Amino acid sequence: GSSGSSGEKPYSCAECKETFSDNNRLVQHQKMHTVKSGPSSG
Ligand SMILES: [Zn+2]
Repeated sequence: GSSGSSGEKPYSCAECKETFSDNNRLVQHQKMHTVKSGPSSG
């Protein structure tokens, strides 16, 4: 019962290797990679 490397999705990321059952999630995740507002959290 987790969210990662579990199941096959039509939306995959060739950058971080993340899956997204829904495009919407991927779309927002794509841009999330290029952020120029605030620094990481750590
Ligand atoms: Zn990604």
